[PDB]
Amino acid sequence: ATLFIADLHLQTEEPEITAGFLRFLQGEARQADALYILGDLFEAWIGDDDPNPLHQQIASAIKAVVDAGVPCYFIHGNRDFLVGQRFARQSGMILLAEEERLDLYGREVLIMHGDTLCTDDQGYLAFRAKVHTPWIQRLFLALPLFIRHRIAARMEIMDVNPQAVVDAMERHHVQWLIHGHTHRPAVHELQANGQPAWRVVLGAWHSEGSMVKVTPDDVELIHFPFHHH
Amino acid sequence: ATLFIADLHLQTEEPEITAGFLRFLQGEARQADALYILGDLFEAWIGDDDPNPLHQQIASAIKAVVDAGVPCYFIHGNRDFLVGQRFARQSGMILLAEEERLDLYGREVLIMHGDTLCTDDQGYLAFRAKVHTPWIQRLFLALPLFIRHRIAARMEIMDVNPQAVVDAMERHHVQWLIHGHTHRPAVHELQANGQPAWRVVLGAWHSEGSMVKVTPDDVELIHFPFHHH
Ligand SMILES: Cc1cc(C#N)nc(N2CCN(S(=O)(=O)c3ccc(NC(=O)c4cc(CN5CC(CN)C5)ccc4N(C)S(C)(=O)=O)cc3)CC2)n1
Ligand SMILES: Cc1cc(C#N)nc(N2CCN(S(=O)(=O)c3ccc(NC(=O)c4cc(CN5CC(CN)C5)ccc4N(C)S(C)(=O)=O)cc3)CC2)n1
Ligand SMILES: [Mn+2]
Ligand SMILES: [Mn+2]
Ligand SMILES: [Mn+2]
Ligand SMILES: [Mn+2]
Repeated sequence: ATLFIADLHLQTEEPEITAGFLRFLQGEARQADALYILGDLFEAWIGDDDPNPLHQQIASAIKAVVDAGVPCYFIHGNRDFLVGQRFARQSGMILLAEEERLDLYGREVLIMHGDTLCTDDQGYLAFRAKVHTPWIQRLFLALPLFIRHRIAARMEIMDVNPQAVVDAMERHHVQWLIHGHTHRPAVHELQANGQPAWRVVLGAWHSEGSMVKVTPDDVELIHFPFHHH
Repeated sequence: ATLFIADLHLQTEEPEITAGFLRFLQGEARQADALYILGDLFEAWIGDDDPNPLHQQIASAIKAVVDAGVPCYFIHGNRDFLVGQRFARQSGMILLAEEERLDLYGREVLIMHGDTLCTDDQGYLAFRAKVHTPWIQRLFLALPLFIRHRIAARMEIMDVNPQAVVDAMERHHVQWLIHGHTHRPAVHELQANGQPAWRVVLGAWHSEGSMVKVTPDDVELIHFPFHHH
């Protein structure tokens, strides 16, 4: 049971989601082989030096799971691309690249956030290009926190381009893609590498949580309500 | 692990779905405590005397699960309201009423197909009234098969009315509703009986299968692709 979650959008204004996530980490995650968070863990991020107490509660909760012997990994989303090595160290999470090919019990699965598949939004992709330029990140991060805050203040999700999906799955020569970003949880069948292929999409956390569970024989998208209190 | 499925729409034209369902019965269902099929098992039904070979393949498959010690139950959908005691006997399924209150490990859950919640479609509800009138059923069933076939030949699903949902859950004084019909798989939070309540909606089988799994502590909506061949 390797688990994948994404699009939690954690924030001070939404304690119910935080509580749901902690319940998950304390419970489900402990039994897993591993946990991958495929981005948008946080609703926003202006750097690891944010003293926001939510960041340390979450880091602790995740580190307790790493310490229990369950490795956690993180791929950045569009919201939390500035999560850095200091958060990694406090949470014990390992930071991965924007695309990764896993070998899950012999099954080869491409994981990403999914925003890069959304090639029909020039708007977003121009933005992403800039905020992913390292010197623009280093610049922003060197501003005083209170100014980073002011900047962020001012600041419908386009769905994936079908071709971009195929291309990605072909580049990795894979039959399996898990991603988030779009907040449209679903299982999709398609063709890639001349064969049947599946794109499994995670949901955002608000009413419910969602995960993907990958076992030797099965791949399941699971929704769960926040009922267990 | 009590399981709920619905909206399979089984038919000769869709062998892939049949194969997916058989895989499920041979696999997942065997480990369950029980299986509830909440309607639209079949795309159509003109009476238990249909010699359609698909009907006997399915009856056998389900009966093998009943025989393995896993009780199967059926609530009619809008498509297969004419499933009768002869199919029940051949499949070993027990036929339930349009609404049922289960006690699942101390948790009280209302199950139905869901069509009765769709009170905004007069069209459909007028139709349903008539085709559920026993003498209109007895009439239709007494016509020669070939004429039933001719009749069926000529023959967007409206979503649930939010109030009808509340009313149903209030009538049964329940915090949990599982249903199908709408083909919009999801978990929904609402208020009923002055408290948090959840409506869990199953999906139709085409790309994927879906189930709801109810355990002592958890209620999960699960999508799964047809990958395991
Ligand atoms: C390195 C650096 C520099 C500067 C500066 N200087 N600022 C930062 N921020 C750090 C991150 N924070 S943040 O966490 O608060 C954040 C804020 C907004 C987004 N925006 C998008 O991701 C985004 C954006 C668009 C397109 N932009 C064009 C149009 C603007 N006119 C819209 C469309 C959709 C979106 N997403 C789908 S969406 C709908 O989820 O937001 C992302 C992160 C803000 C400051 N970083
Ligand atoms: C007892 C008896 C008598 C007679 C007669 N004599 N016929 C039968 N049939 C047995 C069942 N078969 S069936 O299995 O082939 C079947 C066919 C159609 C439906 N129709 C609906 O369920 C239905 C219908 C509408 C509304 N009707 C009004 C409008 C018609 N002008 C549309 C809207 C939506 C629908 N559903 C959501 S939908 C979109 O899924 O179909 C159901 C079962 C047909 C014969 N039974
Ligand atoms: Mn998101
Ligand atoms: Mn995103
Ligand atoms: Mn249906
Ligand atoms: Mn139906």
